[PDB]
Amino acid sequence: INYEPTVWSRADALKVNENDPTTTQPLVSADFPVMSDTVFIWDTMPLRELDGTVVSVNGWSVILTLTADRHPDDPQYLDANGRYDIKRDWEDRHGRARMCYWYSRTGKDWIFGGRVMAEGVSPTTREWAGTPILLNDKGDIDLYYTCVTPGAAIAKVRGRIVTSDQGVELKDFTQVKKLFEADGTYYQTEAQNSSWNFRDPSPFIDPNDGKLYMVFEGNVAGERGSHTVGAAELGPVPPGHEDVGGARFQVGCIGLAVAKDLSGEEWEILPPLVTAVGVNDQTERPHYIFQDGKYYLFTISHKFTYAEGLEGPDGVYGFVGEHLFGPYRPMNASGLVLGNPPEQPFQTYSHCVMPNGLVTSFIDSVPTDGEDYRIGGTEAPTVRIVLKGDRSFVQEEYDYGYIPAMKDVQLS
Amino acid sequence: YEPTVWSRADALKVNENDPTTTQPLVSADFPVMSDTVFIWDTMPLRELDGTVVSVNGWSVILTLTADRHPDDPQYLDANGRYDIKRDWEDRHGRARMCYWYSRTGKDWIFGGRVMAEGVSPTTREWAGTPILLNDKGDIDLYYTCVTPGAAIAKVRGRIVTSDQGVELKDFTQVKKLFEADGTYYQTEAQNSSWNFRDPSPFIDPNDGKLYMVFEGNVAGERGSHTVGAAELGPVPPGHEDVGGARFQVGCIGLAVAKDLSGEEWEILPPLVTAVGVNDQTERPHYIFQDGKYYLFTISHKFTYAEGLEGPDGVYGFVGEHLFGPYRPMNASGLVLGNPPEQPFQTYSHCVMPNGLVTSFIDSVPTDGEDYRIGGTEAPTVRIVLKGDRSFVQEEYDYGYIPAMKDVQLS
Repeated sequence: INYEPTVWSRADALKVNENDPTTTQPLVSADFPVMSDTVFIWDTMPLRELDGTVVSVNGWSVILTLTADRHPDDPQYLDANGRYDIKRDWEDRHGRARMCYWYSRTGKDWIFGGRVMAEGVSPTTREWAGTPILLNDKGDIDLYYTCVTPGAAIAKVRGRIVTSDQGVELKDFTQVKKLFEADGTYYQTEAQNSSWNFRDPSPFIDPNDGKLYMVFEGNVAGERGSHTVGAAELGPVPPGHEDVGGARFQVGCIGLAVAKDLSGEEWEILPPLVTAVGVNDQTERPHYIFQDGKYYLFTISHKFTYAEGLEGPDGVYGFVGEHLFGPYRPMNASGLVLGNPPEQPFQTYSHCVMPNGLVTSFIDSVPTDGEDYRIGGTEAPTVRIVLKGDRSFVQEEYDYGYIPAMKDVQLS
Repeated sequence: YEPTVWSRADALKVNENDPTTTQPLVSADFPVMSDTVFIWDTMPLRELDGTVVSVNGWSVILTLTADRHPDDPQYLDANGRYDIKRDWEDRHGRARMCYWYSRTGKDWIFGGRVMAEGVSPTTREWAGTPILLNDKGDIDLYYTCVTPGAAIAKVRGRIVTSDQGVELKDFTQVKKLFEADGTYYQTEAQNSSWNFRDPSPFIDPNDGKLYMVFEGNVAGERGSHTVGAAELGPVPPGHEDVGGARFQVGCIGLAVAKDLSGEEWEILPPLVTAVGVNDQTERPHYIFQDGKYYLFTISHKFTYAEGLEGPDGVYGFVGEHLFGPYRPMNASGLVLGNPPEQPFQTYSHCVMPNGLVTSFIDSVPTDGEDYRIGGTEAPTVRIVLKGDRSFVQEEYDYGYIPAMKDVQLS
């Protein structure tokens, strides 16, 4: 299987408008509530089927979160005056990340369910994001996730959900199987770049050929600093935008893999679907909506992972087309689907666009009086978007962490 | 077929600050082509497939033209001050078609009036398209006769050339082809500011029939139109109020000819409508490229409805079928906008199939809070089209309109 990737060019990124009211996330309130005073949560992963549908089980909604403890009373984060450095505690989350689950009858007011896997089950101490798939009405679940440090592998672990009128348990996630890692020909490896990105599996059944595929975040293969920013990467920039500076250091891509069969036990990597060399280093958490005969491929990125000479917000970006292997076109012409507002540029991250149009994200940093800011580590308000052809439009907002079921599955 | 709606929600995506869709700045010291006439809307000689053509090596353009009056007491105050801005605003009622020619596609030589005074049924001769019909030099000039009423019309004539230049001759009998009907397009009785003008004929690349697009307004008594869900589109919270938007009712119209002679026309329903968005979708014209129909139209900042903001310049809609549906170029519709620091520098853009875009100079700011009037050609600029998007490229000299193909007369 061979196909050329869709290039997200610099010329495309010069169309990004951070001030478009149709593509701006609503402002998060400075007095947002926090789901936990003992843990931070961030990347949130709704339970779903391989076709994309977000599901409850026996009337319980279930989400997985990356989770790290809070350390307010810990001397290493306390200065001479006993002030707590929450910002540093929050920045330290990534090395402590573990998968936990939460549940609710209502799609909000989440009840903590605890760790998915016992400590030591994961091959790496870090357990980074992926997708929990409900496989059947017996309650079997495949959790696809990323094992990081040493190395980075996309992995899966099988377990089960059981419920009662009192709540949910996830059990028996006891054997992790690594599936694949970066190869060095299509996707950049650790030996080529110790800051390589390789993570966030999103598995699905393709609506057209019915095979099991996954997309994931990668980087375009090649030694750090070797990539070329040539015509394709620059695109048809206007006069005075020819200089790229050190843009060749930014090399994000959305990757694709295909399973040998529908069990998803053996995978083969395919070439990059969408590349952003010279544009942005991080095309994170890629995921699809299948709607109106089109593939809508969304990906999250940061203002500060852009190449020199470009400006855009943290938030959701997207590419659309009629065929799984492309070519794709940038949503809203620039690629930007939902950007943080410029007055609160880091208020939310790790958005997940669900097929009902609702978009969930977590709160990162919200400005407060005195040119300060508060840390979130909790769910943001959900907001709905509508897709129309190659364009999107932001609509109304919902409560914090609202993630309703699209379908309820009753267990056998 | 149902029209494509350009909605308010689409228009809220218009970005006046995008470097890929901004016209280059016009220099304060631009040259003027004539110190005796203003020119504005410029119409290159072309074939019915869109190709811009020279004839025996001569490029030819038509312009709307009006005299300048710098020594006329009606524009002069007691102190000798010349009200050029008023003279320029008064051009519309003095408009006549003239032609110009050049071996080089610039440094245009004045050819004079196309039609003798009195040939046109109306004194005003407003814009359209000159079509070179064959290698004998026959030409159909499609144009608009305005006041009283507004009719799309045509007049047949011919071009002859020599080593010394070009003549356009024998344009002596105008035939009116059609006017607004009142069910598809708005009429004078429904709105005395009705828009109905600017014919752009072409042979469709798919069915081989002769059609034309033109500027209209959606039919209905002034003030009666509804700005409902389709016109509003999926606006975000806080953008529900439309104020007086139902008074802005621009559309791009379509008509079809009985046969390839283009002597008898039937109107068809509007292709693209902008009720509640903008009153003026002017000079519609196509490029046929990459299996698509790119339909461009020019509009003004000051013809937008309340609650919307966009620049003077070129807008566009793209699709795969003549009858639609079409999608707005660059998501918002904007293709090339004037820069916000010189918002009225150019107008009446004509995108040619080689990507070059010609426009005229209107007003350019100068030293102080002052400005200069144009009435002369602006620098040509090239755009490139990529799917449903466009990107501005390099600029060329003032009024550069090179031929795509030369036709030797037999």
